Order: sequence, then C-alpha cells, then structure tokens
Amino acid sequence: HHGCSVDFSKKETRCGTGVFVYNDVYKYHPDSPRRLAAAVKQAWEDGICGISSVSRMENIMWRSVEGELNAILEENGVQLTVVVGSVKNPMWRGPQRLPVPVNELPHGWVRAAKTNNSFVVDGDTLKECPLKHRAWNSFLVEDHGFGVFHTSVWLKVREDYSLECDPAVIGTAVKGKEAVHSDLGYWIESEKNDTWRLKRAHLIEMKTCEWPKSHTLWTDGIEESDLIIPKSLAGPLSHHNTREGYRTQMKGPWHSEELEIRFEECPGTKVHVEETCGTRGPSLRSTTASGRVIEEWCCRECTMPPLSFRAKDGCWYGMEIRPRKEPESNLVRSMVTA
Amino acid sequence: HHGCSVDFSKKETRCGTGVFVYNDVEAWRDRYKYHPDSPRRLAAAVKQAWEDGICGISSVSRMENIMWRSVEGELNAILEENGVQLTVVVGSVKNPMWRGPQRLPVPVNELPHGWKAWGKSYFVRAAKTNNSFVVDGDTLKECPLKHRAWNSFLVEDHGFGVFHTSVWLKVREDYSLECDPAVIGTAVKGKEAVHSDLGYWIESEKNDTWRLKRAHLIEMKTCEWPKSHTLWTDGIEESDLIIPKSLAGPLSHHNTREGYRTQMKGPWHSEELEIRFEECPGTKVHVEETCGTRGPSLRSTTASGRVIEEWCCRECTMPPLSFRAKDGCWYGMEIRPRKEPESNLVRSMVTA
Amino acid sequence: HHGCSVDFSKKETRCGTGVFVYNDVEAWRDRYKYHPDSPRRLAAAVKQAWEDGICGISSVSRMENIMWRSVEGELNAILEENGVQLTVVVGSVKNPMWRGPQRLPVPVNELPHGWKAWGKSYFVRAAKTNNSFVVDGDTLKECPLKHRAWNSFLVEDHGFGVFHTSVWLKVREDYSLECDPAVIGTAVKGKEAVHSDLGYWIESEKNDTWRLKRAHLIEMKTCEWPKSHTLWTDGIEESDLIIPKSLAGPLSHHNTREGYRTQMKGPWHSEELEIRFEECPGTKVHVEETCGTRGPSLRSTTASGRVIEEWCCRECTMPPLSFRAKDGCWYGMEIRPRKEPESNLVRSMVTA
Amino acid sequence: HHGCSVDFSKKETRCGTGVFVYNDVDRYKYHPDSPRRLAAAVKQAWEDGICGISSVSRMENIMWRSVEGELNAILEENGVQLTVVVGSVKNPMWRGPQRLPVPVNELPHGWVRAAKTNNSFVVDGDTLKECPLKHRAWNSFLVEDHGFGVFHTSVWLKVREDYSLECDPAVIGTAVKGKEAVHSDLGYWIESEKNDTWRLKRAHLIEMKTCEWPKSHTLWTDGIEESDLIIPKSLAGPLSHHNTREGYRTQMKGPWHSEELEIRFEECPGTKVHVEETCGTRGPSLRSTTASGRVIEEWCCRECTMPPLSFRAKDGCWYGMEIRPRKEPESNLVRSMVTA
Amino acid sequence: VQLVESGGGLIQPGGSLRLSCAASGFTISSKYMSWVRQAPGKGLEWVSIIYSSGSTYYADSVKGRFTISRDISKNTLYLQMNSLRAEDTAVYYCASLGSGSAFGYWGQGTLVTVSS
Amino acid sequence: DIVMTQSPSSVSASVGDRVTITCRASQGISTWLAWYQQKPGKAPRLLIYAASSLQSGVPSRFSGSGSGTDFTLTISSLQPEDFATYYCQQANSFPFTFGPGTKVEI
Amino acid sequence: DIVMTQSPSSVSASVGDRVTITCRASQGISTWLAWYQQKPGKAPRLLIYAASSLQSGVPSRFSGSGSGTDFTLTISSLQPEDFATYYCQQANSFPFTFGPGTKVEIK
Repeated sequence: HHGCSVDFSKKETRCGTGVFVYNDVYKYHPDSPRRLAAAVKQAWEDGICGISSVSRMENIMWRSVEGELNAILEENGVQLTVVVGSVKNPMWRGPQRLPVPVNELPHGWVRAAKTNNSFVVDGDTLKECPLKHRAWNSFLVEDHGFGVFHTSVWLKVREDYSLECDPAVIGTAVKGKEAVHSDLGYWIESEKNDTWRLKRAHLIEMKTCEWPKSHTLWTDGIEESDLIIPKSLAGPLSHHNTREGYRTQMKGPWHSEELEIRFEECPGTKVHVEETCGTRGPSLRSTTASGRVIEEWCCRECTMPPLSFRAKDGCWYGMEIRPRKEPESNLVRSMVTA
Repeated sequence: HHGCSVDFSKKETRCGTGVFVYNDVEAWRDRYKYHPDSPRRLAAAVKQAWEDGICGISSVSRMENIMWRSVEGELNAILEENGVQLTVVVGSVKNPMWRGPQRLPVPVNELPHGWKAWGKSYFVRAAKTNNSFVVDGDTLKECPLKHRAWNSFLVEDHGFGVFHTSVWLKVREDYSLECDPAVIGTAVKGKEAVHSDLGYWIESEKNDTWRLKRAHLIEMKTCEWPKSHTLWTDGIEESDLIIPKSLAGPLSHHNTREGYRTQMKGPWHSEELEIRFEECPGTKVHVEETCGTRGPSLRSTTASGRVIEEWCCRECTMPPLSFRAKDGCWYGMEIRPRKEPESNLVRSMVTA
Repeated sequence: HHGCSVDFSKKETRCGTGVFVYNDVEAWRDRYKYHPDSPRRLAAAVKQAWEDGICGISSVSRMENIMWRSVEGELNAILEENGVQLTVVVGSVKNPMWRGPQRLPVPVNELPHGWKAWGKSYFVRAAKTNNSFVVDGDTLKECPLKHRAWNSFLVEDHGFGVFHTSVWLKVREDYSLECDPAVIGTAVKGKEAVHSDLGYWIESEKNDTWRLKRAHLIEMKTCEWPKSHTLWTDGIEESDLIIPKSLAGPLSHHNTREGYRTQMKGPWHSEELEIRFEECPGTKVHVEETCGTRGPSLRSTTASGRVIEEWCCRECTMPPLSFRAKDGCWYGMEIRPRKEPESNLVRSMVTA
Repeated sequence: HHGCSVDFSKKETRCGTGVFVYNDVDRYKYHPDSPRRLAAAVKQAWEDGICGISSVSRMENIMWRSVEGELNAILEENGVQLTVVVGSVKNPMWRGPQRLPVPVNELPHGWVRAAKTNNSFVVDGDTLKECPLKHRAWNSFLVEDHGFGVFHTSVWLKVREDYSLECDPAVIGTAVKGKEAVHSDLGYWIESEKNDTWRLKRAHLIEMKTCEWPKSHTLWTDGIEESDLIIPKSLAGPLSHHNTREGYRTQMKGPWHSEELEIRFEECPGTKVHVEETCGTRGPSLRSTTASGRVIEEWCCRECTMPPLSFRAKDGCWYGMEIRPRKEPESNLVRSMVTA
Repeated sequence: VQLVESGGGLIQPGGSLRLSCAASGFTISSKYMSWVRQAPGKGLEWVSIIYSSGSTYYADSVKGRFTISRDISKNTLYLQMNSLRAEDTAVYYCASLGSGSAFGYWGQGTLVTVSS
Repeated sequence: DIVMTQSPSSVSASVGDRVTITCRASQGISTWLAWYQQKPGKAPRLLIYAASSLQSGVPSRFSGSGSGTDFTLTISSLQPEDFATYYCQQANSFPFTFGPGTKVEI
Repeated sequence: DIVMTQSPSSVSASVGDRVTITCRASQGISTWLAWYQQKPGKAPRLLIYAASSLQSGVPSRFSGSGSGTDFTLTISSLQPEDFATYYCQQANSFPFTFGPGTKVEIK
C-alpha cells in the first residue's frame, strides 16, 4: 500500500509505501445460497441443533442471510427453519462443527413459512438447544476475501477442527515505543515506560477463541497466569499483556457489552496500598445498586494507578482492589469467570 | 498518527488512525541534523575515553557513521579550545560490522569552555595533532578491534522521513548487546509480515507454513534484534534461522525456510545484497542424494565470467536460495556444483 | 495520470486525473539505470570527437555527471576491445557550470565489437592510456573550455520518481542553447505558481502584484529556460529578473520583485543556495538615500565570524533579499553596510 | 500538496509534495457577500437604472438560481417592491456595460415566501425585451481571499468594487510537464502537445464565455497574433502558442450557439477530406448531416492540414471554417448563425 | 486414514531418540497432531501437541527435553527425545484431535525402553 | 492440573447385564469429557465425546451423561466383545489428563 | 557448546617468580576471553576481560595475551595474595562456559 500520514504533535507529514494498521473498534457472502443450506440440513440430520457465534461479525452475517436461507430451505421442501437471536457475553465455545456438503441443493438461485423445527443461531434459547450440541468456529475467510478496500467479505465452511481465531482480520504492529494487538473487535495498546506493559484496551466483544502465536509479539518466557486479559478470552500470549503487580483477571466484569480497560481511579475514589487489606476475589463496582459511591479502597501489593473497567453501567475495580472499612457484602459482584 | 491509504484501481482513499510502518531502506541519510548530547559533554566523554585506553569507535550502523562525520569538525574545534591534544578522524564502513568490547563513558562534568549548541556556523578549523581518535575505517593497525567502543548511543527523538528534522542522541550508562529499538518497526496483517529497521526490510508470507519471502539488507550489523519487536519468538531453534542471530536476524519462525539451515558462510562481505528464492540466470538446480555436503557459498559465474550450468542439492526445496549483489548471483550453502570441481569458483571467505 | 491528494486537518481525500508537478529537488539521482544511445554507438562518437579535436565534456547539470560516472567503465572496456588508445576520466562538478562551444558528433557507423546493452555484468577493468577524454573536473589546464563539448544529449524517456527505472538518452544532431524540456514542470493554481526542473524550485505569489516568493537551487546551470515552459512571457524586461537569464532563470513577471534588479554578481560559486526575503540573524536594514550604490554581494558575517549589524539600501523594499548558503547569510547587490568599510567584508568573485 | 499518483502506461506509482491540477470538466453551495448586502446592492442598482444581470459563467447562474428565493424573501419583508426572476442561460454569454454598486450600509431588517410584483430584476434569461443588454451588469463578483480550494465544497464570492474585463483567476489552473500541457478552469479544458512544434490537441468546453483569459496564467504569451488563435480571444481563449494549429486561423464563425462543445482533429464518421487547390474559400461552419438526416460525404480545403478540425456538438459533427464540399452546394446545408 | 509409528527401540539413560509417524489419507498440516504414552501397567499420559498453524505445547514433565515437529514434504510427524530418564519408558502413540477436543485416530504404538 | 478419579476399580458382569462406571473431576470441566475403551495389546478407541455424543461407528448400547464434576458411562446389554479397560479424560484445558482406569471382568 | 581446557592443573612457585597459565578453546573466539581469581570460601573476582584489558582496581602485575584459540595469563611478581584458583571463560556466545581451573600453591 502507498499513502501519507501526519503526526499532529510535531506537525510533520510524510508519504511512502509500507504496512498500515488502522483502528476499527460489510456485505458478507456466507458460502452460497445452495450450499450453506445443504450444510445446515446435513448438520440437522447429524444431531446438531444450533450455532454458537464466535464474534459479532458472524452474528450479523447470520442475521443478514437468514431470510434467503429460509427461502432456499422452503423452496427445496426441507422442514427446517433458522432462528437467529442476540449475543450475550462471553461467547462460549461449542463442541460440534458444521459438515462440508458433497453436493449442493438442486433447486435455488418471496418469504417462507415458520415450521416446528428450529436451527437456533446464538440467542437466549439454551433449553431447546444446549451448548453441548452447537457448532462453533465453522467459517473461514477466503484467500482474498478481506482487505482494506473490500467492504464485502467472502466466507466458506471450514473442513477441519480448530481452536484459534481467524488470522485474516488480525493486525499487530510496533513502532518505537508504541505497540498494538488488534482485530475486528479488539484494540489492545501497550507502551514502554520502564518495561513493556499494558496501557489501555478497548473491547466491543468477549470472544473465547485463541489468539494465534504467528500474530503475537514476544511470545516466549511468559506465564499464562500473568496476562491481564485471560488467554481463555482471546488475550494475546505476550509480555505486552502484562502489568506489574496484577495477575490474570479471571473474575472481571465480562458480562458487559462494551468494556474499556484503563489504569486510573474511578471518579470520586481513592486507593492506598496497605498490608492489612482483604484478599483478591470477584471484581466489585464503585457504586452500590442504590447509587451510593464508595470512597476508600485498599490493595495489598498492587501498583498505582489502579486497574479499572469502564462499562456503560459503572466503573469496576480490579480483583486486587477491595473496600477498606465498608463491608463488601452489600456491593455488586461479577457473576462470570473466564 | 493520522493517515490515508490509496487504491489506484478505483481512485479513492481509506483514512483513519493507527500504527504505520514505512519502508525507510535505501533512503539517503545525509539530509538530517544530528545532536549528540552536548559539544562540551561529548568532548569530555571522548577525552576521558582516550585517557582510559579506548582508541576509537566501531560503528553499529551507517547512521552512526554519518552522525560522526557531521560532528567531527565542531568536536575537534571545541576540543582544541580546551587545550586537549586529540583529533577525531572518521573513515568508511565495510561489512560485516564487527562489534567491540569497550563502551564510551559518561563524564561527571563537561569541559568548561566552548559553545552550548551544535551548528554554530563559522569556527576556526582546528589543527592536526599527534593523537588520533579513529572512528571506524581501514585503520585496524594502530589500534585493534579489541580496544574500540561499540553501541554507546541511544536515540531519544527523531523525525526520519522528514528531511530537515533533528535527531537527539545521548551516551548510555550501561553495557548492552541489542539494537536500538527507537527505529524498529514490525507489522503483520493477514498473510504478510515485515521486520524492518533503518537498514533491514525482511518480508514473510503464509504458504502451507510461514516462511521467509525476500529480504533487502543495505548493511550487515552485528547487534541483536530485540525480542520485544519480534513476532512468534518461542519454539524456534537458532540453527534454523536463514539470517543468523549474530547478524541481527530476528529470532522468529518468520525467519525460516523448509530445507535450509543457518547461512553462516554467506557472502556477508558485500556492501548490499538482496535475498531471493529463484535460480540465477542461465542455471538449473537438481535435487539429488549424490551431491556433496554444504559449505561456503559459491558465485554463479567464475572469476573469468563463465556461467556454470548445473548445480545440485541433497534435500533442499525449489525454488533455490540465492543472493543478489553487484558482482552477481550467489547460491546458498546447500547448493553445490554438479560436475565442475569447486576449485574453479569464487567462494565466500566470511563467517558470521 | 491518475492521482489522489490528502487534507490532514480533516482526514479525507480528493482524486482525479490531470497534470501533477512534484518537488523532485534534493533527491539522489544516482539510483537509476542510465542508457545513453548505445555502447558501440557512443564509443564511435567519442572516438570521432577525439579525432576532430574535442578534448572533453562540460556537463550541463549533475544528472549528466552521474550518467558519465555510471557509464565510464563499460565505455573504456568497449574502447579497449577495439584497440583504441583512449580513456574516459570523470571529475567533479563546481558551480557555475559554464558553456562550451563544441558538440558531440553522431557517427555514421558504430564500432564493430562489444556487447549491445548497458549493464553487461562482469567485464575486465580496462588498462590506463596516455590519451585522456576528460569529463568535467578540476582539469581546466590540460584542455581549455573552448575545446569542450556541452549540451549534446537529449532525454528520450525517463522514470524519475521511481528509484529503479531506466533513463534513455541520445546524442542530438543540432546546435541548441535551451535546457532539455523533458524534465521541466511549471504550474499555477490561484495565487501561487512554480517553475521547476530536476534542480530548480522557484515559487511565486500574488500580493498587490505578482512577485518572487522563494527559490531553492541545488545547482547553477547556464542553459536557457525554454519559453514554451514559462508563464507570462511577454512585456518583461531582461534587466529586471532576479535570477539572471544567463543562469537558466525563466523570463517572466513571476521572476521579479519590486525595487530590485538582476543579480549578476551574487554568490553563484556556492554548491547550493536558497533565496528568501527576510533579514539575517542579528542584522537590520534601513532604507536611506545616503547609502552607497549597488555592487557585488556581501556576506553578513566577517571572515573571523563577527556579524555586521547595520546595513542600508537606497530604494529597496522590505523584507530584504538574502541568500542562505552553507557558509551563511549573503545580502543582495542593493544592500551595503552602513558603517564598516567594504574592504573588511568578503564578496562574491563571480558574475553571470 | 501531499498525494500520490500512478502512470498506467508504465504502471508506476509515486508520492510526494507538489502542485496538482485536476480535471473538473454540483458539489458547491455558494455564499455571496451576505443576504443583507446583496439585497441593498440590487436595490441601489434598480434605483440607478440597471434593469438586470447577465451571467459570466454557469457558476454565477447556479448561484443566482439558488439564492433568488431568499433574496426575494428579505427584499420583500424589508418593504421594497422588487422581485428577482432568473431564467436559463443561452450561449454565447455576451458582455454588459454596467456594474453593480457597493452599498455603504446593509439593509436594516433581515437575517416564508413572497408574492410576485410588477417590478422585475431579470437575471440571465429569455427577457431581452423588458431589459436590453445595454442596461445589464456583467462581471461584478470576485471569489474571496480563501474562498476556493481543492477541499472546499462552498465558494464565498463578494461584490466587486472596480471595473475589469478579465476572468476570475482564483479558479484557473494551468500546468505543463514534459510534452503535455493544459489550460483549464471550471468550464474549459484545453490540451496541447509537442509533436514537432507545440500545437492544440483537443479542447472540451461546457460553456462559451466572453471574459478575457489573464496573461499571468498563460504559457508562452509573446510573439503570437490574435489571427492564429483557434479559440478566439473574444471567447476567453488564451493568448498562447499552445492555442494554435498549423494551417488554421481563428474560428470566429464556429458553432458557438451550442451548449457543450468538443474540439478534436479527426474526420466526422463517413466523410473524407482532401486538400484541393480548387476549393471554395472560408466562411460560416457547416454541419455534416443535412436537416433531413442525409450525410454529406466529400469535402475539400485549400491548404489546411490533415487531420481536419471538427466540433463535436451534442446534435451533430461540424467542420472547421476552411473545409468545404466539392459537389453538393452549401445553400442547402445547415450553418452557424452566430459569430464571435 | 492411517498412522504408522516406526523409530522406537532400546536406549541407555541419558541418551537420545527420534520417533516418527507416517500419515496416509490426509495431510499432516491440516490436523492437530499429538503424542500420548502409556507406561507398562499404568494409565495414559498426554505429552505434546502441535496445532495446525504450527503452535506447540508440552506437559511440564517433558517441557524442556522433548520436541515435536513436522515435515510437510514427507507428510510425517516427529518427536525428538533427549536426555532420557527411567520414567520415560513406555509405548508411545500418535493421535489426532477432533470434535469435543478428543482423540479420534490413533496409531498402532511403538515401545521405548530406557535401561542399562 | 485437573485430577480425574474413576470408580469402581474393577467390575464383573455376565452377558446382557447393565454396567455403570462413574468419573469424578476436581474442578469445573463442565461437559468437556470423553470416554475411551482399551483392549489389551491394542490402541484406545473413542466412544463418547462432549459427555453425550456418540462417535461414528460405535454401537448405540453405550450411553453417556453428566456435567460439571460428575459423569457416568453406561452399557445397557453387555456383550463378550465388551470386556476391556475404560478411561475418562478432560478436554477443557491443557494439559489433557486421563483417568486411573476401570476393568470389566468375566 | 564450546569446551575450554586449561594447562597445567596445578602450579607451585615461590614469591618473586613468574607464573604462566594457558587456556584453549574447541572453536575460534579470538577476543572474547576473561580471567577470574577465586579464593576458598569467597566469590570469584574478575582480572582480565577482552583477553588483554585490565579490570579497574587490580594490580598491573597481571597481564593477558592471545587470540584465536590459545590464550595465556601471566603474573610478573608473585605475592602472598596470589595463591588461589584461576579460571578462563569464553564470552562469544551462549552458553557461557568456564574452564576446569588451575591452582597456584606455595613452595
């Protein structure tokens, strides 16, 4: 690619060729109308009742394609309907995989009629189709299906079993003293102050695939219990995912819809380091359910500024930050674990 | 930064913010202003180093050599104004750039004479002296490499890419072996990756596996690529990297190709080479178990200019590894001549 | 062509087709492949020129010097392969680049030996000879300027801007006095204009009247700027051009400033200067009717580094005209020191 | 100033800084001096004896058409019996001898439609009878200091205070690079080339003006006669050597009544032109197709140069002024009834 | 699909050995290939895995000594065993991962004895 | 590590009888469990994955159930070809760990 | 790795005598060799680095020489303080490897 860029702090402009990683935190082509239908049909007769989404990308794909998919299924006279719901975080893994059909449905290229058989895509329907019967991570971006100037992504049903995230949409880069790990949903920034450390993260989804090591900086000599973002939540296995004094945040507020990790105090709060503070546990919110604001917190051996999460519903604290005198039984707690 | 990218099929642009890594290799470094910490501070450092026993400087890269060329005149003038019998002589670089064991000290106090900024125009040129502080050159006889300082500067601020900005440097207080990370840029996006600095541009691709695609080196530096600026640093042996670790090659799976080992005896004497996987002109390579064992790299044409026609390898993979210099195509260590004996050919005499 | 332009205040773009004139000055010209007409053809041309009485070459610009540097080795090899006792020696460039009366002939028949391309890799460095064909250097003693050829090449195609393209040249048949118009770009848009080539970048503006704004020259060539590549050519006196017509200055109202005349005796000996309208550090200029008449250009600082402070002019206009070279500030021909006699100041020793 | 470009012939790409001239031959929302100063200017002009406005280009016509409703709104709510009615534009756009006066002060009241009045201040249109051209203003605006740019989309004009005959230089861009050149503005696109000498190559016009091209924005202005310029100086053609073609003179009687022209040196389809020493002289331009649809086929010229000059109108394919038929008489063909 | 494991024999403690696994009917670079061993009279134990992308993981018992690798041209899986100990003697299998994160295709086994 | 325990250590039954084997984990490995069959001198064979899903080609007389920490493998009609050793292994996180084993006699 | 050997294994000398110790490497290093002195019950002490450079604070009676694959440590005037064990280690590449050692005793 060829382009130009500016640094507003110094007011210097330059041009050239190179590799550019942009901040992004889309008319998809789910395989084919006549072939995704055959795959869904074979999966239904195989004992698979639903789909668990990997990201919001796949959810929007399904929500866009469901009408035409139902039209194809009805026109082929197959007693099956596709129902797509919303996304609840975190997005858990499923043990099944979609099959690759040998042949497409003979008919195809009006609405459809609701049937008694439901192939439930990700939603609030865990009783009709439990998670242990749902497919997961069954799509792959084609060889040239993604790019800077596409605005249309081609996908096809994968033929293998895998655990990693799609590497076609991942961009990581480092230039001097600033680094980023990013994809369509994550934007993870790090810096070098005295050592390399996590600076801020912006998340608009909580995936559970694995970040591939080919797209990760400094993967060696790192313990999985030191990563701020858990490896179970597609956090990179990198020294750039660490911050002094903190361990992995397995009990953070991962039930949100849009999180923002940063290192500064919640408004109207103050944290001190004392050896007489409680042990770590689930993350607690700064404001009580009645709206009252706690004002004095402690940590045992954490490092200032403190770790905090910024959801739309409040400002949570890291697992190492506990109330000093006010009892924490009346505070709000996170109900999920990574 | 904020920037835009261009597609020329459909004339439009894509803009945003992020991290941008530019191809800064084969660009002239002569068009910048250099600020080693202070004229009096640098003069005191050089004076103390000369008194300790350090004779000269071995350059890490060509940017440091050009910096010393830009500085030497004012440095000699300000040394003269303080009554020190010492002059700084700057030579030229040759590859590979071997490293030295000494380091340049940080003085307690600057020299108490002279001006306080670089670029003071008009100075009386200083006169030559018996004592010479030689920055790297063809002068390894008055003092050898075991008495030369190496890797004693840190870049604090720079504007590379804009041809009239200043570069700010300071003398570090510690001994080190890694390259300066202020000018390194690494990026992967999809199926393509780059490892780059001011003199290296190393490309990778995703075939069946991740592998080295092509490289472009305008210098042969012997620092170590930092692991903070490397992708996929674990699970890789140092004996499988195409570019040796001792030649500032990244410790990455992106620095590998199937069927090849480390090229310790490549043509590292050249001023500039370009690594390809493609046959040299008018040549063919055959995979045969009867070929010889790997040795020093051989040039495709002989000393009189005759092109050899047939080569073999034992277990290598097509296309073959080659180097492109001014002289011409060279071959990897694993590829040996088929019929003509190796005594007729030019072979590399440099080991990493 | 097709291109896109960018606004950084509001990050977006503008694309279209048209004419684009780039600032190609201060870029290294030596990263191209040069193809003068033909090795056999050019060898025959040089042989015939030597037989006729031409001693050597005076270069129009720096690009021809780089061309001859790139070509001399193969040229000598081809000459030796034919048994001609002649060697081509290439020197350095000093400004201004004066003109020669001779031209390089076009041979009817080329020499019947040698290869048919440039870039034949591997040839035997040739042997020195007692007869020398000198391309311009510090050699105006073995043969004068009146026996040197000048402005004898025509560019047929080029790719300047892309650092590995090929440049095709050809020995012309005619006597000409104008600069080669294949590399000239002139453009006006609203209240700003540019006259440019590979070595000049001259800017203009629309105040109350059109006038010169600033110029940046990396060479002082003595050809003539063609009139087909000039804006507003009519009704302009040759005695009012800031950059003289003898130094390839365009003959236009864009080459004018109110209160100044032609700068025949400026510091044209510089390797690179930059013309701009403002005072020099620590100097002041006052318009006085008692100031002396115009003469040769003077440097703001004394040969000892002492800055002169007070200057004057008779009827010039503020800001004053200054040249910013590597040495430092010079002043225009109209500005003279108010108090100190001119025998204590350095002056330009050249005239266009 | 910063951008990138590609040469598809060689397929090479580059970037840097420089001056870029784009082909623009819609996106602008125009802003005159004010809605309260333009009204006072129009009021004073009407009370001075100026009955209307003759447009200079399509830019001004679009501006007036866009601002007429608001201008009537203020001019009616402020108690002035005057309505501005704007018509279409017919080519060529002739000059007017009057100029709009600059008011000392704005109208006191101003910042819903109005009703038609008996007083008409007609802007360019088919109203040459209640306002003859002798009483019309022309060339009375200037684009402001930074009113125009590559990235602007909103052009800010001001009422002029002086008398000029030249086109606005704020929208003109010309450039030359090697063997190609261009003189252009918002309505013209005139191209040149170097074959053996510089000559006109092709020209694309979407309006025929009558202002004068400034000499500060023209290449090679000296040693040229007005009798050689193909696009006449009376039609805002540049006094340039790039505006000439060997064997042809000024086209005073071309099809300037058209609405969008295109000059190129190529024969009309199904026609042949031969250089003949026994061909009729020059005069009004003729169209290849007769009014009944028949195409004339055989043409001659006295000493013109092949290929011939042609005008590609939207409704036909005319010839230059030097090219005449051999057999068919020209009393039955279609001719241009306007002159420059 | 077929998996055949070849290069296991007798070795003295402190020595090295290299195992191989030949695959038929599928390409090695498309599956998650793993090594599992079974001590004589004991249960099974997972040793190491290589992802389809090339990532490798190990059990803490053999973390620094064993090494798993591939050869795409030969379509074979390898295991390099170094500095063997008494507790390293067992039958080594060659297995693959599939739905449920479980092993579907196993080899026929190859026995390694570490004794003096 | 996640330690897996199995019970009983041995069990004996005749042809056509119902058999039940229970696996027990030390953490929340929920529904990520698999069951294997080991015959003497042969490689293990996969029977159940995801704690309930039957591997293709395996007879349906085997059944699995459970979640969380407790799991159960059931054979309905025992056959002379179904005398072997059976293991459970967790598939939740690395390292993968198997069970001690259970032998079916008679 | 690189194997370093020393010769001899023990040296007996009197005060005022000159002592010479030799080190050898299985490969070529040619500059990167250091010499250490260790007394019983105490940490080692660096004497020479880069095969010839004298560490700051140690007397000038200690000198080093050599390159390539053979190196030599020399003492000018023996002292009662100079009875200890001496080691050579290569500093060319990881892993850093020391020598077996050589002891200097009183006569």
